[PDB]
Amino acid sequence: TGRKLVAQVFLGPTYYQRLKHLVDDKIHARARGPVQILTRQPVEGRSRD
DNA sequence: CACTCTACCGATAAGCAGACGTACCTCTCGACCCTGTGCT
Repeated sequence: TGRKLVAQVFLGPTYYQRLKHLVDDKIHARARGPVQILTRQPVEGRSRD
């Protein structure tokens, strides 16, 4: 709205860090796929479905 | 028929050992030996 905020903001430069935790590295979904040979249950791990 | 010395099955603890330990998730990195015996 271009309107002047009622509160005054604490604004300034701050040193931030990008961390090795990226959402796309973590997002995982399984419907069906590989199973363990012995127990025949879904295998472990995002990387292996 | 008053005694006190050993037999008992009891209980006592005793030291023993053996037995247990949040959840779910991501990734990387490394994985026998020793000696008989035929080959050439």
